[PDB]
Amino acid sequence: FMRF
Amino acid sequence: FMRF
Amino acid sequence: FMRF
Amino acid sequence: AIRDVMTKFAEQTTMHGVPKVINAKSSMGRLFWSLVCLAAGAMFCLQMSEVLQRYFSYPKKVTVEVVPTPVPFPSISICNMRNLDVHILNTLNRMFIEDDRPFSNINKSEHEFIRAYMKKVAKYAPLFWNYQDEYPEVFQEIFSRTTFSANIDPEVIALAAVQLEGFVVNCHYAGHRCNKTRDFYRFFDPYYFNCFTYKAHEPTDNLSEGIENGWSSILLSGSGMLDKNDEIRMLPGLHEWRSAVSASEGVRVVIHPPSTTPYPFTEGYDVPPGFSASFGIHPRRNIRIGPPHGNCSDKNPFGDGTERYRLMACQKMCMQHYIVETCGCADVGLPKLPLQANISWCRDDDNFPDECMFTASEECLQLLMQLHNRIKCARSIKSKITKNTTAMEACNCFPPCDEVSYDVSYSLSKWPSAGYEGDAAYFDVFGIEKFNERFNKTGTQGKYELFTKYFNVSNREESMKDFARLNVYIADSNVVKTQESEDYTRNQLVSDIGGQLGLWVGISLITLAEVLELIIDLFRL
Amino acid sequence: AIRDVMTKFAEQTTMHGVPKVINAKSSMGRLFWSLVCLAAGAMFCLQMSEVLQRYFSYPKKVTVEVVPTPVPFPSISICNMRNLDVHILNTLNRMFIEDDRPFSNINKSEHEFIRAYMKKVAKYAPLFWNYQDEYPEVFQEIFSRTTFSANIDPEVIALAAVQLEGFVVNCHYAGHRCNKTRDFYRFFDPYYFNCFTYKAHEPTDNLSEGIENGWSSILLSGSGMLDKNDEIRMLPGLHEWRSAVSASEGVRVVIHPPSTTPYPFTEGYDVPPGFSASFGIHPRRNIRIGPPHGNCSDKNPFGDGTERYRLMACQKMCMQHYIVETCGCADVGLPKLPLQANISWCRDDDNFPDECMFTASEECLQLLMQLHNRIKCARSIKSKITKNTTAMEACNCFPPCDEVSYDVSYSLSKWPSAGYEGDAAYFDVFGIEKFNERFNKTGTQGKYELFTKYFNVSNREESMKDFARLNVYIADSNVVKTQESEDYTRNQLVSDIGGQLGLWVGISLITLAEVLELIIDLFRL
Amino acid sequence: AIRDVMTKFAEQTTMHGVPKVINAKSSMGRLFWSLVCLAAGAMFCLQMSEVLQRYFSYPKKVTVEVVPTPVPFPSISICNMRNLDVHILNTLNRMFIEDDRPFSNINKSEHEFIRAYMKKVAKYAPLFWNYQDEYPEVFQEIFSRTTFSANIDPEVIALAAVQLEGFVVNCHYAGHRCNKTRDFYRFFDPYYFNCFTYKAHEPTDNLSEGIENGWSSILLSGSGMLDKNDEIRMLPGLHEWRSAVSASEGVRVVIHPPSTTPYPFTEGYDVPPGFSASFGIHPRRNIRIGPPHGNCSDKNPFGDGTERYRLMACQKMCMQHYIVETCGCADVGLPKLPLQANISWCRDDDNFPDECMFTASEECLQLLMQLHNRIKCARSIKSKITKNTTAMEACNCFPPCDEVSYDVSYSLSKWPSAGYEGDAAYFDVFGIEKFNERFNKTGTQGKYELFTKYFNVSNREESMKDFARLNVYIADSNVVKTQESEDYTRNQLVSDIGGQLGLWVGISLITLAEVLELIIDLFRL
Ligand SMILES: *[C@@H]1O[C@H](CO)[C@@H](O[C@@H]2O[C@H](CO)[C@@H](O)[C@H](O)[C@H]2NC(C)=O)[C@H](O)[C@H]1NC(C)=O
Ligand SMILES: *[C@@H]1O[C@H](CO)[C@@H](O[C@@H]2O[C@H](CO)[C@@H](O)[C@H](O)[C@H]2NC(C)=O)[C@H](O)[C@H]1NC(C)=O
Ligand SMILES: *[C@@H]1O[C@H](CO)[C@@H](O[C@@H]2O[C@H](CO)[C@@H](O)[C@H](O)[C@H]2NC(C)=O)[C@H](O)[C@H]1NC(C)=O
Ligand SMILES: *[C@@H]1O[C@H](CO)[C@@H](O[C@@H]2O[C@H](CO)[C@@H](O)[C@H](O)[C@H]2NC(C)=O)[C@H](O)[C@H]1NC(C)=O
Ligand SMILES: *[C@@H]1O[C@H](CO)[C@@H](O[C@@H]2O[C@H](CO)[C@@H](O)[C@H](O)[C@H]2NC(C)=O)[C@H](O)[C@H]1NC(C)=O
Ligand SMILES: *[C@@H]1O[C@H](CO)[C@@H](O[C@@H]2O[C@H](CO)[C@@H](O)[C@H](O)[C@H]2NC(C)=O)[C@H](O)[C@H]1NC(C)=O
Ligand SMILES: *[C@@H]1O[C@H](CO)[C@@H](O)[C@H](O)[C@H]1NC(C)=O
Ligand SMILES: *[C@@H]1O[C@H](CO)[C@@H](O)[C@H](O)[C@H]1NC(C)=O
Ligand SMILES: *[C@@H]1O[C@H](CO)[C@@H](O)[C@H](O)[C@H]1NC(C)=O
Ligand SMILES: *[C@@H]1O[C@H](CO)[C@@H](O)[C@H](O)[C@H]1NC(C)=O
Ligand SMILES: *[C@@H]1O[C@H](CO)[C@@H](O)[C@H](O)[C@H]1NC(C)=O
Ligand SMILES: *[C@@H]1O[C@H](CO)[C@@H](O)[C@H](O)[C@H]1NC(C)=O
Ligand SMILES: *[C@@H]1O[C@H](CO)[C@@H](O)[C@H](O)[C@H]1NC(C)=O
Ligand SMILES: *[C@@H]1O[C@H](CO)[C@@H](O)[C@H](O)[C@H]1NC(C)=O
Ligand SMILES: *[C@@H]1O[C@H](CO)[C@@H](O)[C@H](O)[C@H]1NC(C)=O
Repeated sequence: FMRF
Repeated sequence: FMRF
Repeated sequence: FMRF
Repeated sequence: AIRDVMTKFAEQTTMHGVPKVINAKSSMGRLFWSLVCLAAGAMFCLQMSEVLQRYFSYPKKVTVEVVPTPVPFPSISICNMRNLDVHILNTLNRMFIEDDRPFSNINKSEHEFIRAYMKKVAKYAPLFWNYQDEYPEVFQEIFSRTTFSANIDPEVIALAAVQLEGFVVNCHYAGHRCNKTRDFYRFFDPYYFNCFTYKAHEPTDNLSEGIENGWSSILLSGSGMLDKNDEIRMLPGLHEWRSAVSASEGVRVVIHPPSTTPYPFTEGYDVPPGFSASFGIHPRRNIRIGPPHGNCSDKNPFGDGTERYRLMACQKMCMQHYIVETCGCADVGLPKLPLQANISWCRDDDNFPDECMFTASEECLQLLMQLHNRIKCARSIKSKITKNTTAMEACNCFPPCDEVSYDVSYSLSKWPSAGYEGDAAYFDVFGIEKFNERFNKTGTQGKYELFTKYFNVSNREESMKDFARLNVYIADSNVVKTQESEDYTRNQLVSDIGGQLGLWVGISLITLAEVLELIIDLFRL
Repeated sequence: AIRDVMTKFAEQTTMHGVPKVINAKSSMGRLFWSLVCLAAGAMFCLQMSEVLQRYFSYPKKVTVEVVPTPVPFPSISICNMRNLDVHILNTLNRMFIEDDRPFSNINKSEHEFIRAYMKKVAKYAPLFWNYQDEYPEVFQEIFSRTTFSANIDPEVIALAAVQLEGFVVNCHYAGHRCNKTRDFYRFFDPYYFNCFTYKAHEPTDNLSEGIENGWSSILLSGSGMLDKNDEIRMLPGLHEWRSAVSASEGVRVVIHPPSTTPYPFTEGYDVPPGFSASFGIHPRRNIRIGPPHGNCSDKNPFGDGTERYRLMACQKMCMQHYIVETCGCADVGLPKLPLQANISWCRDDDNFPDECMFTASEECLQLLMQLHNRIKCARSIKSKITKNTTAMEACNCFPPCDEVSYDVSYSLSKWPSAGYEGDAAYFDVFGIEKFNERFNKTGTQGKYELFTKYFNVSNREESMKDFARLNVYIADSNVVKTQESEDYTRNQLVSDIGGQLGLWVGISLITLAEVLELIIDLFRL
Repeated sequence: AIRDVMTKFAEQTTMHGVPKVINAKSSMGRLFWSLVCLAAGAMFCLQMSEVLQRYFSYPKKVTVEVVPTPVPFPSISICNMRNLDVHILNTLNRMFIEDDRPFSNINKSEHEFIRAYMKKVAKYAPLFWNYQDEYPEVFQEIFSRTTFSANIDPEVIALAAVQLEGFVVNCHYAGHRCNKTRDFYRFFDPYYFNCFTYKAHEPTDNLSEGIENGWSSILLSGSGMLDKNDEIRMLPGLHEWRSAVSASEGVRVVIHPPSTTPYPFTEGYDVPPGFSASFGIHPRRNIRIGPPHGNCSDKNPFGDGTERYRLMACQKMCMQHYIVETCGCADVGLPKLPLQANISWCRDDDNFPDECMFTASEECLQLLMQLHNRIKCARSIKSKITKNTTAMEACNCFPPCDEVSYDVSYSLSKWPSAGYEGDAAYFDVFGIEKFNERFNKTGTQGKYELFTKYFNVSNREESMKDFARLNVYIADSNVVKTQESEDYTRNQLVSDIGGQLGLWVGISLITLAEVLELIIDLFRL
């Protein structure tokens, strides 16, 4: 999961 | 002050 | 002296 | 009296064969002389066939020579490969590190670009959180630089893009210091954002320093002041996913004729940070001829005529024409046609509802896919159209009739040398020029602190690698001129016709007047 | 009746001087007119001498112009400057670290290349242990890459050389992703071992991404994953002792016409790891004329005719011809002649007995020196023969009659930028493309572990420096065409002869028929 | 008898119109034939006007072709961008670290250059201590390299500048090792100090090694052995303040014709340390024609004639001429005119009294400002004069009549590869060639200790970055020849005149003899  |  |  | 009038002609005529045919006593002699005349005529006709074929092919004659007439110094356009300012980038990164929800960050800053950026990103946040593992490529395409360029006012982007005072440390041309606010002209590029064109200024200045035979400048181009995240985070608007220039560090340098628009995305040279680049210019001049002998144009068919003509502009606007015709939208990577301006960009996303800021609904996903499809249409047309000779020839793009071009020698050296000379360079940048103190202002103090920490004396050997120097000079003063000219003029045609006509039959036009007089006499027979 | 027949001629003739000479009343007039005729004739003869000298010199006329007809996209050949795979190299190093006797390592591995390599090295181990201080240069010459290339089956070397799936991370051409197994063609080079030629594929694909106006690829070219030994150890087959390309890191890039064999050892451009290289192609086309006006050939005198002709191939095979003639053996650095193939390489060492694997006898040392002498013979011929104009002209190597050539702009940028864009690039390589998972296979697991350790997220700023990006595009769509043509045609010769003959004497061929008729009349006198 | 003599002419003449005008029976016929004759004459006159305009414009004809005749291998001149030797620089730095007063350091060393350097600096020490905050730019200008070059004997500077044995590690040309003391020729440049020109040596040598098709050399060019000061200190004579090449690390490489003087400050290519540079030469030859058709010269108007002519030298000496005329002094950056040599350099400072070594008096400050003003005068003339077409054309600088030129492909690779091949390269430099042991001499022991510490086996991965390799080779064996020739010869003029005269009026010179005979008969009327 990639966050901003 | 700059030295040699 | 150089080794392989 | 046909025989009598022909005999009178044969008594007073300059033709070589007719008197011998008419006054022939032996029938064998008459046959022989008729054959001689026919052979001469046929040979003349064949030679004239070849001569007129050569003439009506309209050949060209080309000379290549070096001339002493000097060209003006070319326009130099410099683009930082990083689109946004370092302090703005760090502020964005830190803001996402404190709150990863872009919606809550809309009102966290007074900077206009930051508010617009947060509002634009917030329209995609639920979709990115719910579908990044199903459609990674779509989100990489949509968070590219060009979408922010297409959807945010360039006058707002310019407040956050690279600034001239923070980009050009020093500039010298023709033995005197440059006046940055006078000699650099800012223009906006959809990928590089802020770019600057240098226009040469000759000595009138009392600031006698620098290179005498060209242009030299020191540019801050590195990215080493940016925060190093412990895990990979999405920062939209920075990376042009899988573009050939994407994620690169350095300066894009374009050498082009003075009053011309540069196209840094497809022309120019690259320079890495920490290096000194030497550009040795060899000027060229090409002169061309018009429709019967070739094709050349003095103006762009698609333009308003303010620019000095280059074929590249015509071809790019032809591509834009076909893209607009097929996809119904314009590409940001090409100029918008001066005909119509109500044409929307293909990457426009003002259609997105504000509910997409709160929910990852199917309508929002379908709109995302539709934007992706528009981008794909534009890319497909861009890739295919230039191979299509019919479409390209329909645009009537021809090379300029009087073109100045440059051949550039390219070489690199590690600019800030280790040791004492590097100390001298650092003192020149930060002690004499006082680069940091440009930012000691109420509106730029954060950047001042950042540069004060990064560029301290102890860390100079590493920090100076973020600078690059450009050295642009004319290598050969003489211009290599390639000039077209018509190879076979009408005078040359007349002379060759005279040679052939004298060799074979011996007719002159005064003798054609003999035959005309005989024709009128036969009318009076 | 000689005077009477000449008078009859003078009464009816078109010659300008003869009637005045014949009908001259004053002797002074006859002398004057004879002198006039002689002067006219002599001047005509001199002018014809110059004219015919110009014609029989067979001059050429050359035009340089830009044309809209497009060239096909060139073939791009990429060679990794490292010849062997990183995992194979580490395995060899570790195997020698556990047992420095190559003989005992012959049966330690199931890899074919490793067994062949160990067997080849074992023939030299006692000599290297007993004489490395007396003949260091001999052992450096013999443990070079080219000896392993000459003495190990290339189909066995290909199992250990750089693989396409481990070399090309991404590829894009004309707006769509490349199909690596379809578009890349592997060929073997005696110095670079595995090399790959890209052949362009136009849109038909649904993978709409990448550069639209050219070719771009990301290549793993660095050597930073290799073990760092605490002391220097001999690893044969890696270093081409004192070659101009020896011990270098990066990619060798060759831009050449589509159906042509590349020669990376003497043509192409260099690219360092950690940089993005831009190649701006300006296409050229040269058209030439045959034997009387020049020299050009459409085929290679030494070849089978399957290749598209380039002068470089002809010159290289001429060099190989002379090397084979003098030394009695062929050089691996040049093509083997399609005539004979029973010719042995100069670096062949199958003569070495198996007792040399156990003893450093004088016979083994003499064989070592004989191999060294063969290498020296080949090198001496290579160095001398190209200065010998007689030998080079005897091979009848002429430039192609219709040649396509490319002028390439070259520039570099530091590709993986520090900070956020570098994070995006890393995620593109390892998150989206999933480069490491190519090696998650039973036959390549060790390399998978190596890359998993080396390319972890924390070490990205250093590890990404092992990649390099190539950006190859056509800078100017129009082709600069240089065309030879014959300057002085036979028609131009005829026209100039007519001009001269009309100016001086006024003869036409119909008047030469006058003189012929007079000659026949004198035969009937 | 005017009518009778004209009738006799009309009875026996070859002119086409005059007999018809004279023997005309109808007055209308006479008018018609007079009009025909006048029209033919006028058309002939117009065509001759165009023909003679073309001839007296003296056009040129240019052919571009590839020829097999080979050029000799070019002269290669290499300059280290660092002017002084590393041990000398470290000695100077340490001497100032122990005593910052240059006056007390005059007698601290037996090296001649050090004593001269200390004496020169001591003349400025009180001024620098008292005014560095008021006039930093003046002291940066005066402590530049070029002032020491202008004011210290070059035979003394050569003892401290970079030495050949400490600069060139290895050299190979045409398959054999170079003989450094035989093939390299040292020359002095006011900015680079010591520079070396390589002159090719063909095989006669028994040292069969290296590149066969060109020239390759390994050069020590980095500055990483120099001490890293904890604060910035003034070291005069090292930094050319705000020059376009100032504070750079690498090698300056100039490829020029054999017997020519190189000008590294304005021509050549850059190479950074730690990289391998490939130079692919494409030779060119230009042949030109003299005054009526063009301008070309075989000798330099300002020179003694020992050099092979290049236009660059003529232009530089023209610039020096105008600088000497205006400022009354010569620039060290340009050749001194072989006419006069009593001309002083603009940067000369022998006027400075010895009291300036003790006091910062107003006289010393005024002398400092006067030297600054002289430098500014020279720089202003250098910047302005080349734009002044009158002054540049007054020097009669024309391109050579037979010129050999080179187009060079440029590319870089990271030379010392990480890992095993880097180990092999290190062993080649330090184990086989034994680079350090060159300095194991009584006069160079300190440098031996420095290199022994810096280049130890453990630190090889970092220390090898100070080396750079040059690979210079001829890419295409055939020479691209551009030859001027006269387009419209006198013979072509005569032939075209004959064609025109035959076409319109039908006159031959034998008929002009008719009219001359008639004129003499009228004199005898
Ligand atoms: C750079 O150039 C600008 C003009 O292009 C200079 O600004 C001018 O300064 C003069 C006084 O010297 C004023 O009379 C003008 O009104 C100014 N013009 C503008 C547009 O501001 C500026 O001083 C120059 N800067 C330097 C450092 O020389
Ligand atoms: C100038 O450009 C025109 C393009 O309109 C050329 O005309 C074309 O020539 C090609 C052959 O080269 C034909 O296949 C096309 O049908 C032509 N198009 C038209 C509209 O006629 C023309 O030949 C060019 N002239 C020169 C001298 O190069
Ligand atoms: C890359 O191209 C190859 C062909 O060059 C593709 O393999 C073919 O796949 C089709 C089905 O799509 C089969 O019918 C053919 O028999 C295959 N040919 C070969 C030689 O294997 C391959 O699918 C392509 N790969 C990608 C990722 O598109
Ligand atoms: C084409 O190549 C031939 C090479 O065989 C040239 O002939 C040679 O010309 C040189 C002078 O340039 C003479 O020294 C040789 O003796 C010639 N060799 C032979 C076998 O005749 C020929 O001149 C070339 N033609 C053109 C038009 O360039
Ligand atoms: C490099 O060349 C020089 C000459 O240019 C060589 O020195 C000569 O050596 C021979 C004996 O071999 C003497 O007879 C000459 O008097 C020497 N000449 C000079 C000027 O010293 C030198 O030996 C060569 N070096 C190498 C390593 O080959
Ligand atoms: C050769 O160079 C001379 C320079 O002296 C040229 O003469 C000059 O031509 C320019 C026009 O191009 C005139 O403005 C100058 O007045 C001329 N100078 C003199 C002293 O006459 C000459 O034209 C050149 N010749 C060629 C064939 O290029
Ligand atoms: C070339 O362009 C024309 C006009 O846009 C189009 O009609 C034609 O189909 C194109 N050619 C191909 C092969 O698609
Ligand atoms: C920065 O500005 C402040 C006043 O706002 C001043 O006190 C300080 O000395 C300045 N610093 C520099 C380095 O100019
Ligand atoms: C200089 O800056 C570096 C980082 O840029 C920092 O690590 C170091 O402590 C600083 N040194 C001083 C003396 O401020
Ligand atoms: C040039 O080559 C020919 C044929 O190989 C040979 O006979 C001749 O000796 C060579 N020239 C020289 C100077 O060795
Ligand atoms: C590698 O393959 C194994 C099965 O052989 C699998 O369990 C594992 O998840 C794979 N890892 C990756 C990163 O694909
Ligand atoms: C990442 O790899 C480096 C070496 O490649 C290693 O030193 C480091 O410990 C690794 N970090 C993690 C978190 O695995
Ligand atoms: C050009 O040079 C001449 C001679 O040096 C000089 O007289 C003239 O003033 C110069 N031109 C200008 C514009 O100063
Ligand atoms: C250096 O020279 C000394 C004698 O002056 C010698 O003892 C020593 O072995 C030499 N060292 C090397 C590495 O050649
Ligand atoms: C090698 O040299 C480096 C500095 O050049 C030094 O730090 C290191 O201790 C040295 N190692 C040995 C084994 O001498």
